[PDB]
Amino acid sequence: TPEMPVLENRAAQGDITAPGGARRLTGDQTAALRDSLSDKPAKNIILLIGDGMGDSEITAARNYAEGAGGFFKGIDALPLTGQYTHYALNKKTGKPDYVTDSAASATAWSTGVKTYNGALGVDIHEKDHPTILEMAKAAGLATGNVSTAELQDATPAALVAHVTSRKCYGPSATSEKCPGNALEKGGKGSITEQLLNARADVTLGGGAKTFAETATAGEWQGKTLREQAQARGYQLVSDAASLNSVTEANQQKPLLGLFADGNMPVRWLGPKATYHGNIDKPAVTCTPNPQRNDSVPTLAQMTDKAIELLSKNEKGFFLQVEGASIDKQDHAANPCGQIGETVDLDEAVQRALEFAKKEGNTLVIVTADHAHASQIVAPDTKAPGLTQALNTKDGAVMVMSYGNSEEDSQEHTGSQLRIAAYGPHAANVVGLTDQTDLFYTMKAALGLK
Amino acid sequence: TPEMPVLENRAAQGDITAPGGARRLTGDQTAALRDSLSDKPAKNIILLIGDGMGDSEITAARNYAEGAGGFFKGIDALPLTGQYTHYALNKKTGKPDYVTDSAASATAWSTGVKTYNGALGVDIHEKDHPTILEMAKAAGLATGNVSTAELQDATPAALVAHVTSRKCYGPSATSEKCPGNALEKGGKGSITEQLLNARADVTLGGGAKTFAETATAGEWQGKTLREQAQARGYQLVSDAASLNSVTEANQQKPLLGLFADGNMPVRWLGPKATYHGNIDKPAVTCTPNPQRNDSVPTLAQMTDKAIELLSKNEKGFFLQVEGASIDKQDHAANPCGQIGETVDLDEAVQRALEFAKKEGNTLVIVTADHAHASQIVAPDTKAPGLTQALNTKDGAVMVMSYGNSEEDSQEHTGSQLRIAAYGPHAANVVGLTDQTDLFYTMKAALGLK
Ligand SMILES: [Mg+2]
Ligand SMILES: [Mg+2]
Ligand SMILES: [Zn+2]
Ligand SMILES: [Zn+2]
Ligand SMILES: [Zn+2]
Ligand SMILES: [Zn+2]
Repeated sequence: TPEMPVLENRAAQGDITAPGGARRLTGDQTAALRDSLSDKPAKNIILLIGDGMGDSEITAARNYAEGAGGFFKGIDALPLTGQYTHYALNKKTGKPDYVTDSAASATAWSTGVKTYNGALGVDIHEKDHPTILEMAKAAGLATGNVSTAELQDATPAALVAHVTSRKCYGPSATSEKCPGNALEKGGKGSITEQLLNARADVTLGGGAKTFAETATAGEWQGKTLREQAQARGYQLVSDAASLNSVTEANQQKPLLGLFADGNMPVRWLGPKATYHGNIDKPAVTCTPNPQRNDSVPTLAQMTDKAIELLSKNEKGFFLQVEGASIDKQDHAANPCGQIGETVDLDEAVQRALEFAKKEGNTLVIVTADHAHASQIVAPDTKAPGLTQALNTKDGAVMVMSYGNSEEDSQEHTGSQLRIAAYGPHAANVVGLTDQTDLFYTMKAALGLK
Repeated sequence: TPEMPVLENRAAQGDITAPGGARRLTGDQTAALRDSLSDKPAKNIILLIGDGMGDSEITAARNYAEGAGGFFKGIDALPLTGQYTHYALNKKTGKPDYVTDSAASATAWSTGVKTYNGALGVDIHEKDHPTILEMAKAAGLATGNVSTAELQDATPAALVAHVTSRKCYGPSATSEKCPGNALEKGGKGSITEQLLNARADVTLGGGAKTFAETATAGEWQGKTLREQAQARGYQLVSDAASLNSVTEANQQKPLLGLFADGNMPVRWLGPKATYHGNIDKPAVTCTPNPQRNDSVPTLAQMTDKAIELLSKNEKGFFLQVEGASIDKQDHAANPCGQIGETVDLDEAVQRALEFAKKEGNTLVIVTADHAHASQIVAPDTKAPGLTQALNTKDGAVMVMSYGNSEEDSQEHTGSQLRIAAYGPHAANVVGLTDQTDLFYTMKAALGLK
């Protein structure tokens, strides 16, 4: 019994050139929205973050993959929607820094405190604040942490580690960039060491590389972090078959999936955007990346297995899933990698909704940490930045532009962006809210102290 | 009691550097949302359009005027929000054209049919479709059309005109660019001539210039459009005191206010953005326009005046208010003008909401016709385009970048964007919708046949 409805189909209902044909609605939505409102407790929370997936990115991706009048069966199917602010702070002044990085933002929703760009799980005075994940676990809930990036990257790291700089991946960088956190200096350790201490039930992503580092102190000095993980009782999996093999994941036997040395392979290949690329160069059709792999689980497969594993815990679970590479390909000004990552996220959202619809007590939230550079501009545009023309599903040309930096990497932007949710407590994302409100929304939905 | 609540306080709750200090919400919003939902018929509708007012635009303006943690008492106060799509169509192919102009988008909300860039009140086969304004009149409702641009501009023109080119301001341009619409060649006439026929109860904006033009055919041949107007019973006003004097406006004595020759003056002045301005030039503090005049009514006063007059109508009213210059100052790469026109619209929204709170049967809508170029970037950004650093209310620097055009005009972008609403039938803007759905929601809310 699907008590709470998801939006089944908001594509254009007919011929886009005729009166009414471009409509996404088929009648009045009052009753359906009323039906979507419940203040019942949530047993579970599934948080889905598209890194750098602002409104522009969602739009670009839908145009390409589904057509202008198409509809993301995952992404767009959430019925309660609003916009949220993600500004960070200046460490020195305490004033807003209008354009956050991935670390400050993730700290925001995972602790409820704003912070400076580059920080993870600490405020501007460098104090540690518990994360929603540490809280959930303290409360007896099963916990999951899933990303396509290296596990040390800002997004997934924010839930498990509190370091003064997001660069502090392992022992080596930590000694140098985060002296105060360094193990050998009496600190809590590097991001990777804290991730191992945090012990979520399920952790799946890339970044095996840093696991080859050896600890500088403590019980496992001299051994590699990979070796400490095994010594600590973690089940290590490194390919989709092994992941599929897992039947249990808990505090006694927690799961650690390391599927790449660095970030996981992107879904789609395309050339990088160029100066006047839309005028000089022919239109691009994105193509599947041969290195993607059958041996490499996709995001939706990771999401599906975590939910399976976590759903066995009777008090409920907290799960965050990251579509990491949307931001990474947006910095690289690679349309194809970018949109291909958003499609990949949409598949993961679909798995989360199928579960929640059935369960009836699951709040699913889909948003981004911040906005990014990409823009959709007219086909004959002559822009100072990098552009590329792409052939969409509609059989038309869309041009994408990246013109926010002369430097090599395209930059984040400060615009407020879409947050959407489904399930109990979802009402709290409607309207204008702040990214820190999301921590409180989650805490409250879960009934956490 | 205003059963229908408006968001009263969505500003950050306390000290932004402390846990929970940046929250916008005071508690759970489920109940409040339940209470904002009604399927009752709307008696009145007030549609407020910020031209080019995408999420980026709202964010920049809020940051500057209200601070990062601030809140627009009008714009941000609408409780039901979503994101809508505004793509246009390619005239030849009927395939989507991902980035719309102001005419195609206005046509979409005003008629319910997608069209080509440059079309007003016609579809891709150059055929006329009735507009919401036309239909409301036909039904006996009072009608209003207000804007700070030239009244012949795309936005206001779309409610009252059907021309193949938005450039067809008057007889002269019409005979040249829209022959088929030319009064002489048997057409409905130029935009201004059709505006005179549509006979809205209240029409307020700029564009006096074109009214000096003389009619080439019809009953008022050889007379200027101004004479034709007074000749057809319009009550002409050209200033605030004249405007204030009006005690009635109706089909018998319709009101026509021409407050300026071209566009009404912008609120705020500032320098244009320049290459490396955030680096090479000092941060800018916007200056009030000394020449904006006490003799020229502000958008909010026109708004307040239109409601008083239209509201005398017992059957109900439809009203359209445009903050036209956000878009034009976005094109001009002028942060101060762009932001100033957003603050200006916010004051108009407040007026609409105040009336709506009290009346109880008013559906109020706030959106934009498409997205724009401006982006909020990091202070030390080195961008290939035009930039400016600004000093905000927080006492920090915000940087704005315009980098999607090498030409002297910064372009529109195709991102989906916020649409927000308050009152009866407002659920219809929640989630993902298309700009065409807005026509259908308004028509059904009012019960127009
Ligand atoms: Mg990330
Ligand atoms: Mg306009
Ligand atoms: Zn990020
Ligand atoms: Zn990034
Ligand atoms: Zn426009
Ligand atoms: Zn424009």
